[PDB]
This record gives sequence, structure tokens and C-alpha cells, in this order.
Amino acid sequence: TIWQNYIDALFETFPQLEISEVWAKWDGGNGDAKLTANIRTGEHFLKAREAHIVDPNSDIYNTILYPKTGADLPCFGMDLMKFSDKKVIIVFDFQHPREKYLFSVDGLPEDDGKYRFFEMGNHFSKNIFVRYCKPDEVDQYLDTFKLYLTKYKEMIDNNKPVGEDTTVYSDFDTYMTELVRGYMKNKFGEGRSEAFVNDFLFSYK
Repeated sequence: TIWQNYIDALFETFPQLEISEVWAKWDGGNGDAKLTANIRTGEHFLKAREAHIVDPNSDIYNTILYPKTGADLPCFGMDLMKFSDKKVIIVFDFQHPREKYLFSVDGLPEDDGKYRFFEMGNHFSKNIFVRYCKPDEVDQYLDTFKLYLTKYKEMIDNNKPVGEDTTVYSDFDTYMTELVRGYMKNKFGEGRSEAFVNDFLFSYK
């Protein structure tokens, strides 16, 4: 995968997040598409849920860390998406569970507001990070990603949250579910795509 350095950085920062379930291994596409879905658990987190899909023209790593509750911490989410042979979109952010709550982190870049990608202040922070690039270029943004990870580890470590109330994340998982799902439908079928979104991606609704 073109995302190996991101994945390595994520689990260097959070070595406690160990695979607790391999939720799915699926073939799809022409199968020439392979999907891996893992649930990871470990100190300070309810779960990290990691989706990784590859085919001849795509490489998608979609992962959200859901911290334990009661410290009002955000999730950390990323959608690292090679979607064609020559194109990638990279998105990562601190995604707060509370609707309409504006979050930010001192010392991180702030989006300039030139492009309207996501609803700022509603499960996306001032520091939303969105870039398009070539597959050949994806590590240009690795250093910035590592800085985000450093700030997230600091807030997790400072707070040591212990709550296990998954309903904290209901509004967030509903919102993300509502946010065509063309890729998944085309490759794995309408049924498996629906199960993937509801039972794995956003299962706290």
C-alpha cells in the first residue's frame, strides 16, 4: 500500500492499539478488489476501526480512532484515498462528537476557507487537512500527519479517559453515514456496502 508510512506512524504513536477482531476480508471488483476491516482496541480508546481497500486503480485507508468518553475528546479520523491511477485525496482531522461544536488545536495549520469540503465546526475542526496529490506524492504530507498524531497523543495522555459510553458517538456516526457510496457499491455490491457502513464504519448510531 502507498499508505504504509502513515499506518506505521499511526501505530508508532499509539502502539497500544492492537487488532482485536479482523471484522471482514472481502473480494470484490472484477476479484481484483480486496477489502480488510479491522477493529483495534487498547488503553484510552473504545476502538480504532480501520478499513483498507485496494484494487488496480485505488488504495483507500479509512480509519477513525474513537477515544474513551467523559473527557470531551474528539475522534481522530483519516480518509487516505487513491481513487484513480493518477489521483489521491488525503483528509484527516480531529472530529469532535458533539454536533456544532467548534474545536481547534494550537500549533496546527488552519484551513484557509478557500475550498468548501466539509462543514467546519460540525464534526470537523479548524485544522481540517485536505489535499489532492499524485500517488507518487502522498508522503509529502506525512510530516504534517505526524504532528497531528503528536497533538492527539498529548490530549489522550493528558486526559486518560475511561468512559465506555458509545452513545456519545451516535450523532457523529449518524452524520458520517449521511455524508452515494459509489466505490463500495460498484465493487462489493449494495448489500455488503450497507452492512459495511452500518455494522463496521459507523456502528455507534
